[PDB]
Amino acid sequence: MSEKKQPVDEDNWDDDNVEDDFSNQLRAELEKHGYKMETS
Amino acid sequence: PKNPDLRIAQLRFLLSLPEHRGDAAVRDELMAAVRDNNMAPYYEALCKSLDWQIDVDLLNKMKKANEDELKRLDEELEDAEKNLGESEIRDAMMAKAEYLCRIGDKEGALTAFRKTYDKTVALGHRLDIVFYLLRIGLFYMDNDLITRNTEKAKSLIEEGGDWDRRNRLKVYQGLYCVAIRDFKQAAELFLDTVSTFTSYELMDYKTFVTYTVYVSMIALERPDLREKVIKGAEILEVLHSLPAVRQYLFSLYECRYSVFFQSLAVVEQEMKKDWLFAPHYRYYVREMRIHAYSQLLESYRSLTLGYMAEAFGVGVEFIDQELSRFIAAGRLHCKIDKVNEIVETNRPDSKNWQYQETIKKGDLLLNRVQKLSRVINM
Amino acid sequence: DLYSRYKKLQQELEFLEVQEEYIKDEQKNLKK
Amino acid sequence: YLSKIEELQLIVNDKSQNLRRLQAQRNELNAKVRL
Amino acid sequence: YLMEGSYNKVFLAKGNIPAESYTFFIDILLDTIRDEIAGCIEKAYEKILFTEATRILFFNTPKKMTDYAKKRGWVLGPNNYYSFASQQQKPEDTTIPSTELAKQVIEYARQLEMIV
Amino acid sequence: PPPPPAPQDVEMKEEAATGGGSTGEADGKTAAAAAEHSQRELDTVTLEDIKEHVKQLEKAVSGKEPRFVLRALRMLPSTSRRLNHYVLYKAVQGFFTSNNATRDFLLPFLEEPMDTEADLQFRPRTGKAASTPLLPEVEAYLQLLVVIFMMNSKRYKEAQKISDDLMQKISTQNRRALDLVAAKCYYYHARVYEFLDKLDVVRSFLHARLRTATLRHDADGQATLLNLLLRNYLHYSLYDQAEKLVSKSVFPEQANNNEWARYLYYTGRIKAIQLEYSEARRTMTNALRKAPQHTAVGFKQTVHKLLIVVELLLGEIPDRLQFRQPSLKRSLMPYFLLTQAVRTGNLAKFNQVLDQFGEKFQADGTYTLIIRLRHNVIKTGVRMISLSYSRISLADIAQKLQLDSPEDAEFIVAKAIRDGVIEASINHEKGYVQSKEMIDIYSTREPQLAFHQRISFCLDIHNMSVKAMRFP
Repeated sequence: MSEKKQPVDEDNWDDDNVEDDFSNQLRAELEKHGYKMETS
Repeated sequence: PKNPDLRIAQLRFLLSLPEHRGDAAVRDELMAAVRDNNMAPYYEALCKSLDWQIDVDLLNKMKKANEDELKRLDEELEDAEKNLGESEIRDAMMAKAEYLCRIGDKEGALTAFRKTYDKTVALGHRLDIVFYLLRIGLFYMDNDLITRNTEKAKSLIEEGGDWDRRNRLKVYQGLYCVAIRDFKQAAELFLDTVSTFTSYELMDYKTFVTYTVYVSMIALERPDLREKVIKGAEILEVLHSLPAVRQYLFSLYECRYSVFFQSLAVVEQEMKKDWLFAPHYRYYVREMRIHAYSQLLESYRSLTLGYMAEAFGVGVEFIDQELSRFIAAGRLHCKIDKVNEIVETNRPDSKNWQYQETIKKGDLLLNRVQKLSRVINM
Repeated sequence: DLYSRYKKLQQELEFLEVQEEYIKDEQKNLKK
Repeated sequence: YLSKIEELQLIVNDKSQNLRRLQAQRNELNAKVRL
Repeated sequence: YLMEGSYNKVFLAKGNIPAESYTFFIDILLDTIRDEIAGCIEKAYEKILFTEATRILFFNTPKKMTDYAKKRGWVLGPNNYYSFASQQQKPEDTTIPSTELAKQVIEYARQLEMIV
Repeated sequence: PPPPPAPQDVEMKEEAATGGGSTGEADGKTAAAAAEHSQRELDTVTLEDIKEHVKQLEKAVSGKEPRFVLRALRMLPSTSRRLNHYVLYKAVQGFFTSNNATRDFLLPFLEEPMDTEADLQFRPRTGKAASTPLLPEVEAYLQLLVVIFMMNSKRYKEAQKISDDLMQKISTQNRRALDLVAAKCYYYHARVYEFLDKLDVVRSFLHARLRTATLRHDADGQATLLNLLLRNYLHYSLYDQAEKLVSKSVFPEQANNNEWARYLYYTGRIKAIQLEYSEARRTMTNALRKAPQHTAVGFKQTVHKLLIVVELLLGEIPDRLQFRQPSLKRSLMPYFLLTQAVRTGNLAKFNQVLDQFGEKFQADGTYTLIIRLRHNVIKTGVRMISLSYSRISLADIAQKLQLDSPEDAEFIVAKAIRDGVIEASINHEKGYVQSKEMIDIYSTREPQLAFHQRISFCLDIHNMSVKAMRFP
C-alpha cells in the first residue's frame, strides 16, 4: 500500500551503536587511562 | 573576507565544545562584534551563549549603524544602477550584502545570496557565489550548501575551468572529506599544497598542514608514507616548525610506541579542540592504534605482551579490552592466549574470501535480476 | 463425445515424441 | 461427466508444441546454417 | 535456571515443590538430572575425582554411582575417574579422504555430462 | 464532474482488454498461460489499490456499477455496440444526475449480465462480473453498512467458488485466470471475516478450497490458500503447525515471486517460533533477499522488525539503522534500545528495557525472546571471550560477568561444550579452565569439499538457465 505523497521518494553495527553510545568516552585513551597510575 | 569569519567558525566551536572556557567566545567574539560591525555575535550568541545581562543598547546602536550601512547599501544599489553595468552594481551589493550576511544572520543571506543568485553572469559572479556559500555552509553544520554549491561550480564555473580555482574547489571538498571521515579523499585532495599558500580563505596554512597530517596518518600506506613525508620536502619545512608532529611521523615509520601514546594523546587534545571532528573522532584513535598494531603484528608471530609492555607500559589488561574488542570489532586477525601466549599472523588471501565475494554478489544479484526475470511472466 | 474424445490426442502425441527425440539427433549431425 | 476431465488436461500438455516449437525453430536454424 | 546452569536451583526449588503431587515429576526431574550427568560427567573433560561425584552427583555413594562406574564402560581410577584412557577412541575415520571424493568425481562428473 | 471521466476511462480500459481481451485470450489459448490480460488485469487491480478503485465517492455516488454490469450478451459482432452502450452512458455522470445503485442494488446487478442472456461459456467473465464490481467495495471498512456488503458480496464470491469448481464440466484451465483472482480476493475474505472475529467455517471453506486445487488445477491455489491457512493458524494459537511437518507439499513453480518470498517469511516465523536458529535465520535471510523492492513502505519495515528477532536471539546481530525508516524510528524506540540492551552485558538494563517496553513486546507478542535472551547474554559473552583467549580461567570470565562461584561457571563451560562452541576443558581441581583456541585446524581440502556444493549449486543454476532458455 503506497497510497500517499511518497512515489517521488554482527559486522560493526551493534558495535556502531555501542561505539555511538560511548561517543566522547574513553574506550581506549592509553596515555590517559594508563598513566594516571604513576602521576601521583 | 573569509578568514576572521573562519575564526568565527573557530569561535562558535569555542562556544560549542569547550565549557571549560564557558565564555571565551563572548570575549574574543564579542570583541569581534564591537569591531567589523558584526551583529551576529549577539544574535546567535543571544540564542546559544549566555543570558546577556546588559549589552543591549551598546550593540543596538551598532545594529542601528548596521542599519545605516545597510540602507546606504539600500540607496547605493539603486542610486548606482543608473549606470549600465552588467551585474556590477549587483557585485557592489553582493560584496557588502554577503558581507552583511557576514555581519548579520541568514537574513543577510536571503537578501544577499538569493538576490545575486540568478543574474550571475561571469566567473567571479559565480566564484563568489559558490565560495561565499561554502563559507556559511562551513560555519554551520549545513551539508546541502557546501556540497551543492560545489556541485553547481562543477557544472557552472568550470566548463573545464581554471587550473587554480578548481584546485581551490578541491580544497573545500577536502574540508568536507575531513569533516566526514573520508580518508583517501582528504589526503588525496590535499595532494598539491602548491596553489594554497595563504588565500583569503586560508586563515592558517599551518592548520592545512595539520589537516593533511591528521589524515595522512591513516590513509597513507607506508611506501606512500616515505613517498610523502620523506620523498616530498615541500611540506617538511612547514612541519619542521612542528617537530613533535614530524617526530610522530618518523616514529610512525619506526614503530616506537610510547611517543605514539604521548604525541597521539596530544593530537587527541587538539582533536577535542578542533571543529568538524566532534561527530567523528571516536573512530579515530583506536583505528590509529590498529594502524600501528597490524604492522606490530606484521613484526612476527609468537609475541609476548611484556615485550609489548616495554612499548606499552601496563598493556596487559589494557590489551585485554583493547585487543579483545579489536578482535571483536571484526578487525585484528589473530589469536591470543593468556599463559602460553600465542599471537597469530595469517589471513592468506588465496584462501576463502577471494573465493567468496563473487557469489556474495551473485546470489542477491542472481535472485535479484532473476526476480526481475519473472516480472515478465506474472 | 467421450467415445473418441479420449483417444485422438494420443495419435497426435506419439509423433512429436518421435521428433522430440529426433531433433537432438539432427543437431548432433549438424555438429558433424 | 466421467471422462470429460483428461483431454483438456492433455491440452495442458501442448507445451511440447511450444518447446518443440523452439526445437522446430532450432531445426530450421541450424539446418539452414548447414545449408 | 536449568538451562542457565544451576543443578542446585533444583534443590532450592524442591524446598516447596509438592504442588498437589508434583513429587513423581520431581523424581523424574532427579532422573533427568542423573542421566544427563551420565552424559555430562566427562564430556570434554580431563578427569574428575570423588568429590566432584559428591557435588554433581549426590547421595554420596550408592551402588548407583558404583553402577555408573560399572555400566557405561568406565575406568574407576583410584580415587580417580576416566571416561576412557583417551575419551575419544582414536579419531581418524578413514585415513583416506580421497577415494570417496573420486566417487564424488564419478557421479559429479556424470552430472557435468548430459547438460551443457 | 471533470474527475469521474478518469474512472470512466480506466474502467473501460480494464474490461476492454480483460473482458474482450482476456476472454479472447481464453477462448482457445493458454497452453500454459496466453492470457496476458489476466496479469494485466491484476496490474489494474494494483492500479485500483494505488488509486481509488472506481466509485468509492468520485464526486458523486454509485455510477459505474449500475452502468457497466449489463449487456455483454456475447453475440453477433454488433456486440462492440454493447461496448458503445457502455461508453455512451457517460453523459449520466457528466450531464445528468448521479444516483445511488451500489451496495444495495448490486444484488440483482450481479445476476444481470447472466440475465441479459446465457452470456458466454467461460467463468472468468463471471468471476470478473463478481470481482471487478465487488472488489472496489472491499476497501471501505468503516464497519457501518459496508462490511456486511463485503460479507454478502463475498458470499457471491463463495458462489464464485461454486461457479469455479462446478464450471466447464471439469478441467478448462481458467483457474490460471480465476485463482489469479482467487488469490487476492480470498485474502480479502480472510480480511473481512477477520475484520470482526476469527473465522471458523471459512477455515473449512479454505480447507475444501485447498482440496479442489489438489491435482486437476495445481496452479496458484495451493500456495495462496496455503498462506491463508498459515496466517489462520498464526493469528490463532499454535496447534496445527505439524501439518507442514507431515504434509510438506508447499512447492509450486513459485510464480508470483512475492508469494514465495513472504510465504517463506511466514514459515520462517513458524520454524522460528517452534525452535530454530539456523534454518529460521537463513530463511529470514532468503525471504529478506527476496523482498521485492521499496515500493511499499512499512510492509517491509515492520515485517523486518519482526524478521531479525531470531538474530536478536543469536547474539551476533548488528543494529538496523540503514533499514530504519525515520517513520519506523519512532516505532523502533524500544527496539533500537532493545538491541542496545542486547549488546550491552548489563542485567539491570536487560530487565529495564523489558520493564520499559513490555507493552511493545506484547505488540511483538513473541516472548520466547525473553526466556532465552538472558541465555543469549551469557552465550554472547562466552562466545566473545571463548573466541578471544585460548586458556582463560573460569574465574576470569566468571567474576567479571558476575558469576560469583566456580561451579556454575563449570556448568556454563559444560553446556558450552554441549552446545559446541569451543573445546574448552578444565584443569580439574576446583575450576580454573585449561583450554585452547582452534587454529591450524584445516584450510585446504575442506574448502574444495564445500566447492562441491558451490559449483554443484552452480550447475543447478546452469540448468536453471537452460530451462530459462526453454521459455520463448
